Amino acid sequence: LSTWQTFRRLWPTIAPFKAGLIVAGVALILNAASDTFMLSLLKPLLDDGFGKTDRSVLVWMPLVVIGLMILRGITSYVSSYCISWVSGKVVMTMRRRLFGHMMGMPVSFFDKQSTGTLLSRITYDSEQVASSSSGALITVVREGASIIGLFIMMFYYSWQLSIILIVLAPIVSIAIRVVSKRFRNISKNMQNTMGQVTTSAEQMLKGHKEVLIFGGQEVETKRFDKVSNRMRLQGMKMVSASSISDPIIQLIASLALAFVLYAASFPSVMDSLTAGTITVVFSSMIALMRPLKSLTNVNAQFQRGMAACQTLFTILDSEQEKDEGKRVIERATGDVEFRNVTFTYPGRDVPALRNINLKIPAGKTVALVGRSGSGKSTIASLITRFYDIDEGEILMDGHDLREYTLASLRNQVALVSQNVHLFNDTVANNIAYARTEQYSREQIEEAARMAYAMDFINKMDNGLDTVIGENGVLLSGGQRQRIAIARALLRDSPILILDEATSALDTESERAIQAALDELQKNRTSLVIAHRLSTIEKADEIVVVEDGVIVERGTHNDLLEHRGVYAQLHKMQ
Amino acid sequence: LSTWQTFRRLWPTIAPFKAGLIVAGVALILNAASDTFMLSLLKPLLDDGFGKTDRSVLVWMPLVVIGLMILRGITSYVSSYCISWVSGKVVMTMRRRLFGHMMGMPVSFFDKQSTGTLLSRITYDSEQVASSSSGALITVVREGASIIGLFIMMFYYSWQLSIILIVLAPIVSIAIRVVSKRFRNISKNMQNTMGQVTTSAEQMLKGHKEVLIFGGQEVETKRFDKVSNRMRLQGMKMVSASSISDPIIQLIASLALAFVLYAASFPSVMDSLTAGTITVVFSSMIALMRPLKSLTNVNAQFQRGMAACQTLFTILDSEQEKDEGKRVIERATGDVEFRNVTFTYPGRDVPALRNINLKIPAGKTVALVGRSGSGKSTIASLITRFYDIDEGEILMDGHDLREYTLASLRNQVALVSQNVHLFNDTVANNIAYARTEQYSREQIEEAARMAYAMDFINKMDNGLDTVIGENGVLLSGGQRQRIAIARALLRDSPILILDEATSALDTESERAIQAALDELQKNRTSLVIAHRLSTIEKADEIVVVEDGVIVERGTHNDLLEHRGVYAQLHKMQ
Ligand SMILES: CCCCCCCCCCCCCC(=O)O[C@H](CCCCCCCCCCC)CC(=O)O[C@@H]1[C@@H](NC(=O)C[C@@H](CCCCCCCCCCC)OC(=O)CCCCCCCCCCC)[C@H](OC[C@H]2O[C@H](OP(=O)(O)O)[C@H](NC(=O)C[C@H](O)CCCCCCCCCCC)[C@@H](OC(=O)C[C@H](O)CCCCCCCCCCC)[C@@H]2O)O[C@H](CO[C@]2(C(=O)O)C[C@@H](O[C@]3(C(=O)O)C[C@@H](O)[C@@H](O)[C@@H]([C@H](O)CO)O3)[C@@H](O)[C@@H]([C@H](O)CO)O2)[C@H]1OP(=O)(O)O
Ligand SMILES: CCCCCCCCCCCCCC(=O)O[C@H](CCCCCCCCCCC)CC(=O)O[C@@H]1[C@@H](NC(=O)C[C@@H](CCCCCCCCCCC)OC(=O)CCCCCCCCCCC)[C@H](OC[C@H]2O[C@H](OP(=O)(O)O)[C@H](NC(=O)C[C@H](O)CCCCCCCCCCC)[C@@H](OC(=O)C[C@H](O)CCCCCCCCCCC)[C@@H]2O)O[C@H](CO[C@]2(C(=O)O)C[C@@H](O[C@]3(C(=O)O)C[C@@H](O)[C@@H](O)[C@@H]([C@H](O)CO)O3)[C@@H](O)[C@@H]([C@H](O)CO)O2)[C@H]1OP(=O)(O)O
Ligand SMILES: CCCCCCCCCCOCCOCCOCCOCCOCCO
Ligand SMILES: CCCCCCCCCCOCCOCCOCCOCCOCCO
Ligand SMILES: CCCCCCCCCCOCCOCCOCCOCCOCCO
Ligand SMILES: CCCCCCCCCCOCCOCCOCCOCCOCCO
Repeated sequence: LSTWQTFRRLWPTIAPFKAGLIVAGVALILNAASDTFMLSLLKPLLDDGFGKTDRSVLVWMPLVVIGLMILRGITSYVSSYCISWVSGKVVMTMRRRLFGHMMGMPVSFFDKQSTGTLLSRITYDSEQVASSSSGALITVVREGASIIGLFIMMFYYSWQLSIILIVLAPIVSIAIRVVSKRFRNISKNMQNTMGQVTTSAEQMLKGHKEVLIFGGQEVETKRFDKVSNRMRLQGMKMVSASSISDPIIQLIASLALAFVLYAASFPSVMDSLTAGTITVVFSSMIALMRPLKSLTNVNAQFQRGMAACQTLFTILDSEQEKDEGKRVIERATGDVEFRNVTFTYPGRDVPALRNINLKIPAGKTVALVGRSGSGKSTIASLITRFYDIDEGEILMDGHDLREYTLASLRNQVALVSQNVHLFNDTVANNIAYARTEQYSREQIEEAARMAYAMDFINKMDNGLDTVIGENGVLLSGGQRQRIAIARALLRDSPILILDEATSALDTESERAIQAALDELQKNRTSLVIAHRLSTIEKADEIVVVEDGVIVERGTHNDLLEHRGVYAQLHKMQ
Repeated sequence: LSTWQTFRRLWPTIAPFKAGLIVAGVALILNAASDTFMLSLLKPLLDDGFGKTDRSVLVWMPLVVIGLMILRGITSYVSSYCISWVSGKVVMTMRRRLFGHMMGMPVSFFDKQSTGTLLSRITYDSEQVASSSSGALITVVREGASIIGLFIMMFYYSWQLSIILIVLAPIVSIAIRVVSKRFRNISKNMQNTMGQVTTSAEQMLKGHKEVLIFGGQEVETKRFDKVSNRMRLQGMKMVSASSISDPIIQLIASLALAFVLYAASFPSVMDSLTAGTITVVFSSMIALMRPLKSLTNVNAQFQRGMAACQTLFTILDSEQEKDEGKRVIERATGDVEFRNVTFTYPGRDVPALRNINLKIPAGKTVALVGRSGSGKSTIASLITRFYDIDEGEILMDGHDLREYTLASLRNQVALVSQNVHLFNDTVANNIAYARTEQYSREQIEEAARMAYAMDFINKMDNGLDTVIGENGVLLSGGQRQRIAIARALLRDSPILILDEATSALDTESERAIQAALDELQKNRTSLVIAHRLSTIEKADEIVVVEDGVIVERGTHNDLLEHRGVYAQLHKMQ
C-alpha cells in the first residue's frame, strides 16, 4: 500500500469525528484573521515609532490589545482541543477494534503468538496513529495551501523565472518519497522492537523464580540490554533519517534562490524583468522555504502513523475463527457422538486423535481414562470446537458441531476444572458471568448455596458483592472450583465437561466440592476426564485412550474382567 | 519532591551523556551565528531591492547561499542527533535500571502486583523521561537566556517602564507553578491508566477460553471500552491543561504591553522618555512574548517526564529482597534441619506452617505427603528462601539460612518439577543456564545423555544448538522435565527439591524420566513432594503434613503399622 492507499483506509475511522477537524479549521482561520488585524495595527508602531500615532487611538489601544489576546487565546484553545479530540477518538477506536479482533481469533492463534507482541500492538502501535489523524492532516493542508498559493504568485509575477520550480519540484518529490518509505520501514522496525521489549520483560517476570534459583541475573541483564539498545538504535535511525532529509530538501529548495541570484547578475536578464519583479520572486521563494520545512517535519510523524495503520489494517484483515454454521441449538437434549474423528494439532505431524468412535449418551456419565498426552484433553477441546477436526464428524443432537453457531454451541457446554479464571468483578457477577441481566440475586444466592460456596462467600467483606479477580482478592483452588460449580448450576448447561483435580485438598473443602459435584452437578450429560478410582467406579461408561486411540471401553466390572489396560491402571491405583 | 528536587536526581543519569548536550549547544551557537550572517547579507536585498547591489557581489551570491545552506544543514543534523542521542541513552538507562530492580524484588512482591503494571512502567513510563532529558533542557536554557537578556535590555533602556515586569513576573511564575503541578498530576494519572489498559488486555488473553465458553465478548468489550475511554479522557485533560495555561500566560504578558501603551498616551510620560525609548521597550516586550510561549509549551513535556521520573525513583528506592547474610557456602555436605519453624504468608491471617521440626539427613531422601495446601510447597519455598520464616530457624550445614548469601545458598539447591520454564536460547544454553562459560559442550552432552535426553535432542534441527523457549520451539512436559534433570545433573547440586508430577505420561517418556530421576538424580540429599505410592515406598523417611503441622513421621511399614494418617492415605491410593 502507498501512503495514499493506507490513508483512504484510515479515513472511515476519522469521518465520525470530522466535526472536530472542521471546528479546528474554522478556529485556525479566525486566528489567522485576528493575527492579520494585529499585524496591520502593529506595523506602524514598530516601524514609524511612537509619536506619529494619534493620541486618541493610543487611549483605546490597550483595550484592543487585551481583546485581541483574549480572542487569540479562545481560538487557540478551540483548535488545540478539537485536534487532540479527533486524535484521541481515533486512537481509542483503533484500540477497541484491535481488542475485539484479538477476542475473535481462534485458540490456535494464541499458541503461535507471544502476549507481549499483542500487548504492544494495543498499547504502542495504536498510539502512533494519533499523529496522522488530526494534527498532521491539518498541518499538511495548511502548508500545501501556502506552497500552492506561493507557486501561483510566482508564475503570476514572472513565469520565466519560475521554470526553476518545474525543474526542482520533481527532485523534492522524489526525495520526499524516498524518505517516506524509509520512515515507514523504520517505524515498523520500532514497533517490532517495542514488542520484543515487552516480550523480554514478560519472560523475565514469568521465569523469575528460575532466575533466582539458577542465578543468571547477569545473563538476563545482558539479554535485556540487547533489546533496550536495539530500541535505542531504532529510534536513532528515525532521528537520523529525519535530520538528513530536512536539510537536503532545504538545499534543493535554495537551489532556486541560487538560480534567481545567478540570473539577476546578467544585465540583459535584469532590465527585461524591470528589476522589481525579481525582488518579489526572491522574497516569494524565501517565504516558500518555511512551509516546505514544516511539511517535511510533519512528514515523519505522518509516516509513523501510516506505518502503524498499515500494520493495524493487516491485523484487522486476519482470519477469525470460522462461524459458518447457521443452526441455533437451544438445549442439547441428545447424545454427543464421535464418528471416526481424526484430529491433528496445527503444526504437529503425528495426529493427537485417530479414528475416535465415542458416544456420550444423554444424561449419562462417560469417564475418559488415559495417560497425559493420550488425547482426552483433545477430546474436551474438540467438543467445544476450540479446534476443528481434520476428519470425521462430532454430532450434537444428531447434527454436526460445524452446523451450529459457535455461541449457541458453547451455550450447551459447561467446563468445570480445578483451574478457574476469575474475572475482575464481584462474586455474584462472576457466578452470573455474561448473564447478569438474566439471573436475579435470589437465583445467584440459590446457586451459590447449592454449590456449598455460600459459607466462604458470607465470610468475606461484602459477601456476594466482594470484588474478586486475578489481581486483588483471590481464592484458593477449592473456592474458585466451587464458584465454577455455582456458575454451572446457575447456567444449567445440558453438557458438562469435568476436568478432575489431580490433588486432594483439605477434608472440609474436599467434602464440600465432592458433595456439590455429586448431588448437584452430575445429573446431566457428563464427560469427566477423571483421575481418582472412586469416580471411575461411579461412571456409567469408561473409555480408555492410549496414544490417540481408544483401546478399551465398558464398565468397571467389565473392564476388570477383560484384564485390559484399565485392569493394570486400576491395579496401580 | 519539587520540580527541582526530582531534576537533581535525574541529572546523575544524564551526566554520562553530557557530551551530546555540549555538542548540541555548540552546534546551535554555530547555527545562530550562520543565521545572523545570512540575515545581515539578506536584509539589503529584500528591503532595498535588486539593482542597488554590486554586480560582482551578485556573481558570488549563489555560492554563498549554497555554502550557508550546507552549513545550516550540518549544524542542524549535529544538534538534532546529539539531543536525540542523549534522550535515547537516558531512556535506555532508565529501562535497564527498572528491569534490574524488578529482577531483584522478593517473590512476595509479585503476588500483590499485576504484570501489566510493571510492563507499562518499563515500556511507557520510562519513555516519558526522554523529553526532560535533552530537548526540554536545551529549550529551557535558550528561552530563559533570551528572556533574561530582554529583561536586562528593558531595564537598561527604561527602568521606570520596566517596573511592570517586576509586577507581572510573580503572576506568571505562580501560574506556571500551578499548571506544572496540574501537569504532573495528569501525567501520573495517565501512567496509571496505561497500566490499567495493559492489564485489561492481558487478563482477556488469559481468560480467552473462559470468554469463549461463557460468552461475554460483549461484557469484555464494555470493560475494555471503559479503560480505553479513561485513557482518552486523561490525555484530553492534559491537552486542556496546556491549552488553558498558554493563552493565560500570554494574556498576562500582554498586560505589560497594555500598560506601556497606556503610559505612552500621556504627553508628560512621553516627552520625558524622548519618545524613542518607548518604541524600543515596546518592541522588546513584543519580542519577549515568543520565548515565553516556547517556555510554556516545553513545560508540559518537562512536567510529563518529571512525573515519570518521580514515579521511577520511588520504584527504584523500593526494598529488594534482604541479603544481609555474609557467609558463602561452597557445597552443602550436611543436613537441612527445621527447628520450630513457623511461617505465615504475607497478608494471610492463619499460619501456613506451625512448629515444623523436620530434618533432611545428608544423602538421604524424605518424602513429604499431604493434601494440597497442607504446607509441603511452603517447605520447599522456605528451603530456597523465597520467603523468610517468622519464627524458628532452618539450618544448612549447622548455620541458619539467613546467614548465607542468597547466591551461594541458592547454588546448593536444585528444583526439579514437571513445569519447567524454558529460557529463549539454545538447548545447550538452557542445560548450562547461567553457567555456559563454566561447562563445556562435552560436559553438556554427557549430562543430556545421562538424563536420557539425547534422543529427542538429536531428533531436532540443530540438536543442542536448536533455539528453544517459551515463545517458539517448545517441548512437551516430559521433554522439559528431562532437560531440567540434565541441568541439575550438570550443576551437581548437593540438595534436590523434587516436585513430583501428578499425572503419568506415555510409556517411553515415563520410563526415561523414571530412569533418569532414580539412577542419576536421586543419589543426594533429596526432598520429594511425592504423589505416587511407589516413590513413598522407596523413601528413607516419610513426613505427613496436615494444616501446616506434621501429624505423623516414620517409614512406610512403620506408618502402616501406626494406623495413622498415612494408613488411610495409602488406603485410597
Ligand atoms: C462551530 C461552532 C461549534 C459547533 C458545535 C460544536 C461542533 C462539534 C465540536 C467538535 C469538538 C468536540 C469536542 C467535545 O465534544 O467536547 C465536549 C465539550 C462539549 C461542548 C462541545 C460543543 C460546544 C458548543 C458551543 C459551546 C460554547 C457556546 C466534552 C468534552 O470532550 O470534555 C468533557 C470535559 N469537559 C471539559 O473539559 C470542559 C472544557 C472542554 C470543552 C471543549 C471546548 C472546545 C471544543 C468545543 C468546540 C467549541 C466551539 C466554540 O471546556 C473548558 O474548560 C473551557 C475553558 C475555556 C478556556 C479558554 C482559553 C483561554 C481563554 C483566553 C485567555 C486569554 C469534562 O471535564 C471535566 C473537568 O475536567 C477537569 O477537572 P478535574 O479536576 O480533572 O475533575 C477540568 N479542570 C481543569 O482545571 C482544567 C485544567 O486543569 C485547567 C488548568 C489551567 C491552569 C491555569 C492556571 C492559571 C493561574 C491563574 C494566574 C495566576 C474541568 O474544566 C474546568 O474546570 C473548566 C473551567 O471552569 C474553565 C475556567 C474558566 C475559563 C478560564 C479562562 C479564563 C481566562 C480569561 C480571562 C479574561 C472539567 O470540567 O470531562 C468529560 C469526561 O469526564 C466524565 C464526565 O464527567 O463527563 C467523567 C468520567 O468519570 C471518571 C472516569 O470514568 O474516568 C470517573 C469519575 O469518578 C472521575 O474520576 C472522573 C474524573 O477523572 C474526575 O476528575 O473520571 C467518565 O464518566 C467520562 C465518560 O466516560 C466520558 O464518555 O465522563 C469530557 O466529556 P467526554 O468527551 O464525553 O469524555
Ligand atoms: C565537538 C566536536 C566533536 C567532538 C567529538 C564528539 C563529542 C561526542 C559526541 C556526542 C554525541 C555522540 C553521538 C555518537 O556517539 O554517535 C556515534 C557517531 C560516531 C561519531 C561521533 C564522534 C564524531 C567525531 C568527529 C567526526 C567528524 C570529523 C555512533 C552512533 O551513534 O551511530 C551509529 C550509527 N552511525 C550512523 O548512523 C552514522 C551517522 C551518525 C553519526 C552521528 C553524527 C552526529 C553526532 C556526532 C557529533 C558530530 C561532531 C561534529 O552519521 C551520518 O550519517 C552522517 C550523515 C551526514 C548528514 C549531513 C546532514 C545534511 C548535510 C547538509 C545538507 C545540505 C550506525 O548506523 C548504521 C547505518 O544506519 C543506517 O543504515 P541501515 O540501512 O539502517 O543499515 C544509515 N543509513 C541511512 O540511510 C540513514 C538514513 O536512512 C538517511 C535517509 C535520508 C534520505 C535522504 C534522501 C535524499 C534523496 C536525494 C534527493 C533526490 C547509515 O548511515 C549512512 O549511510 C550515512 C550516509 O553514508 C551519509 C551520506 C552522505 C551524507 C549525505 C548528505 C550529503 C548532502 C550534501 C550535499 C552537498 C548508517 O551507517 O549504527 C550504529 C549502531 O548499529 C550497530 C553497528 O553496526 O555499529 C549494529 C547493531 O546490529 C544490529 C542490532 O543488534 O540491532 C544487528 C545487525 O544484524 C543489523 O540488523 C543492525 C541494523 O539493524 C542493520 O540495519 O542492527 C548493533 O551491533 C549495534 C550495537 O548494539 C550498538 O551498541 O551497533 C550506531 O552506533 P551506536 O551508537 O554504538 O548504537
Ligand atoms: C491560515 C490557517 C488556515 C487553516 C485551515 C485549516 C483547514 C482544515 C481542514 C481539516 O483537515 C481535513 C483534511 O482531511 C481531509 C481528508 O480527506 C480525505 C478524503 O478521502 C476520502 C477517500 O475515500 C475514503 C473512503 O474510504
Ligand atoms: C523548490 C520547489 C519546492 C516545491 C515543493 C513541492 C513539494 C511536493 C512534495 C509532494 O510529494 C509527494 C510525493 O508523492 C508523489 C506525487 O505523485 C506523483 C504522481 O505522478 C505524477 C506524474 O507526473 C510526472 C511529471 O514529471
Ligand atoms: C542561540 C542558541 C544557543 C544555544 C545554547 C545551548 C546551550 C546548551 C546547554 C546544554 O544544556 C544543559 C543544561 O543542563 C544543565 C543542568 O545542570 C544541572 C546541574 O545540577 C546538578 C545538581 O546536582 C545534581 C547531583 O545529583
Ligand atoms: C511579562 C513578564 C514575563 C516574565 C516571564 C518570567 C518567567 C519565569 C517563570 C519561572 O517560573 C518558575 C516557578 O518557580 C518558582 C521560582 O522560585 C521562586 C523562589 O522564591 C523566590 C522568592 O522571591 C519572592 C520575591 O517576590
